[PDB]
Amino acid sequence: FTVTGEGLEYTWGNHPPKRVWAQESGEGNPHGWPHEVVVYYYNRYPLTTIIGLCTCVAIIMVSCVTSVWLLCRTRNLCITPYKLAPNAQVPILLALLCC
Amino acid sequence: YEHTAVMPNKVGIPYKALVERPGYAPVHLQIQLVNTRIIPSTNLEYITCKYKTKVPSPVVKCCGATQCTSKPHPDYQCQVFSGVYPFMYGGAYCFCDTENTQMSEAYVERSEECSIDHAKAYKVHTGTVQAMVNITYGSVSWRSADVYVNGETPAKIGDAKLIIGPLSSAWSPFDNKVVVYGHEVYNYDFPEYGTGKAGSFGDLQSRTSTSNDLYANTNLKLQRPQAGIVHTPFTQVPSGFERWKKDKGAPLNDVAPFGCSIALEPLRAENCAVGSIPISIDIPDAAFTRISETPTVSDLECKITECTYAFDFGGIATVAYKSSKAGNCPIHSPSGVAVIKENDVTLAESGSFTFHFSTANIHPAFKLQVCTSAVTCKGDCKPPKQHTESFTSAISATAWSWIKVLVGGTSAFIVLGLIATAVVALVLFFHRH
Repeated sequence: FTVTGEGLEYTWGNHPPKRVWAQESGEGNPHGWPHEVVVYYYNRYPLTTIIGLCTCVAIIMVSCVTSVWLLCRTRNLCITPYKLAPNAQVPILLALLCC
Repeated sequence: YEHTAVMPNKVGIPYKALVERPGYAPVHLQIQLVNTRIIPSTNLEYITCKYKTKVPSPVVKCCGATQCTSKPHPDYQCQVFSGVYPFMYGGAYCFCDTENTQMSEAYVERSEECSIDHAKAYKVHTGTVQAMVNITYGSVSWRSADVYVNGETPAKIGDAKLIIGPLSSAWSPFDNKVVVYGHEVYNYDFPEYGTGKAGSFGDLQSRTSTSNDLYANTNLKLQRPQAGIVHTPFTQVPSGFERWKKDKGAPLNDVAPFGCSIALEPLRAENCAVGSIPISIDIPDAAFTRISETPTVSDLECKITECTYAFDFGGIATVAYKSSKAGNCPIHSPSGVAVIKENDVTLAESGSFTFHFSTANIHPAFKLQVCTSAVTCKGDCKPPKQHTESFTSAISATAWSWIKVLVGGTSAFIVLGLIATAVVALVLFFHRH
């Protein structure tokens, strides 16, 4: 059996009931490698770690991908200027090339 | 002087707090619950226990019959019996012909364990709550004190005008209809008091032991005496409540959550430590002193030696300091994060010494007070390996505040540049004309 440090009742036979906190079980290193700290933020709590992990990975991925789309938006917007050049005339020394 | 507070329900754990005043030297306390006593306004309703069944002398003649009456007993029966023809040893069969005379009059009554042992069937009403504490304040030692929950109770011990709560939480696991044998005790959904439950549980359907009102039915039915045998063959119900006394279950005390128990006579629930208590206590303002006469603080610094997050105050740290002059001065923990073993220490000249404390933290960065001078000792990283901790979120570590700001700043900055881009382009397009 297992329990929190909350103790728990028990008595088989004329044995009086006793109740003992369950602890001395950390089971995790707060800081190792990032993979180590990952196993930690997996184990430092059994489950609250896990729910935090799933929700956090979800939200960070969605934030990053939103940033990515906004990046692409801005990039094509930056593309839009040079459509002057379709005139096929003098160059204005930018990153893209037509020497 | 009176100071009040709201203390959380801490049945076992103590509670110190330094109390100060401008121009006055401070003083600590130490409150510690001793009992919690939850007394409903209950009562018993009726009792039940094993029955008994006796038989008077069944009538007999040579011929003819006597008559069966309403011999007043619970479930009592009687019936004539004709042509009985029963013999007696070395007799003459008690007749010369058809006897016809046998009433088999019956009787039901109560057992004798009833005296020693019977049901205890109760209606349990609102009632009260109270509790015992121990105060070891200031200069005061163990002063264990008991009082009722009500937020009114004016109680003075020494100089402590106690006013208690009442408790935030407002419930104990009880029930109006709860019964009990022996030490055990059971919520009987309802003891069917007036209603004879076929004797299935209301085997003794009576208000009291001495209340000889048996509104119960053993369903006593007689059978015909026969075979020349003088007897009263019959049937009735087995002691049903006893039949359950085979099917007894888990007493509520054994099921009571919050690892707490019950008292027999008042149904005093015993120390289910839940809630907070707005207490109010007067203190001796004479027990105060001045503030200027005191050996003064100076040269503040504390060394965070080490703590490992464990139950016991498993962390030691020291101070390095120089005093105005030697003496003593309290060290209160306004932030009880690292739950200090200490609450008041002597302050010798250059009081540069240590203390002990537990926090659940992997590491804090916090501080607390000493000698009316709050000093900062952040709290180093803590190893892992009954009682509380700090435990809320103070277990913060380096990588946490590192990566959180990492990701937040990265996302913010990139999206900011992204939004900038648009108007950055548009401005010169406007400039075109």
